[PDB]
Amino acid sequence: KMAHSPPGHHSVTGRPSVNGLALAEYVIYRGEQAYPEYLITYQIMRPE
Amino acid sequence: GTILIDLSPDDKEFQSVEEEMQSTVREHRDGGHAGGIFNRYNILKIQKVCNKKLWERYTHRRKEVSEENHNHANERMLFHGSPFVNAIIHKGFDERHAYIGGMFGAGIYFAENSSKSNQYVYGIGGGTGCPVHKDRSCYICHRQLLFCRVTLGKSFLQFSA
Ligand SMILES: CC(C)[C@H]1Cc2nc(O)c(C#N)cc2CO1
Ligand SMILES: [Zn+2]
Repeated sequence: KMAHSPPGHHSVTGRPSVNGLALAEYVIYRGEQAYPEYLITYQIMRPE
Repeated sequence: GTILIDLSPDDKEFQSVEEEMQSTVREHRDGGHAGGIFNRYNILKIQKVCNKKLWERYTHRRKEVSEENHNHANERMLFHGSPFVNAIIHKGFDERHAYIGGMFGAGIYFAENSSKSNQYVYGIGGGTGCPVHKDRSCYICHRQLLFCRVTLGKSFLQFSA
């Protein structure tokens, strides 16, 4: 029901161009292109 | 078919994953609205996710992509947060886990910043926060993230504002 990657491409790299400390985000359009290797359980911590 | 195996905190593998979590926290432009206010995590558990069927599904696709991209899978480890994490580890990623309103089209999104993926643990925009307290910055409730092997292949570079 879901989109297609650009022709000739298998994914999109979304690279922030304004925030210089922000790292990249990535999009795939086939679920078979990801495998959930680790499950991490955590809390966020309140700054002191 | 999925088995979860606990890693020991004394294990180099545990410590490596924790460091990738902690070292890729950043500040966000929403001031903490979606994912909460924090500079670091308390890591409670790290488990290896094992499913033979799903792994072979992944490697089969990886081989297709690698060969199409002239023998380069362009494989990364990336974070993913989602209300559907429990379904993902048992059934695998599919269209149900995609983001229709995403900046880059209706696909499945992954982050290098752990804190970016943390913004999606309780849904798009953080949803209404944790179930128990309805608090997007809850410091009590336990959260989960996936750290995933992802095949990028030939990746289209989109600069984002
Ligand atoms: C629940 C779905 C709609 C959501 C999950 C999700 N998880 C992430 O870690 C990221 C990132 N980066 C983006 C999205 C967008 O899609
Ligand atoms: Zn809570």
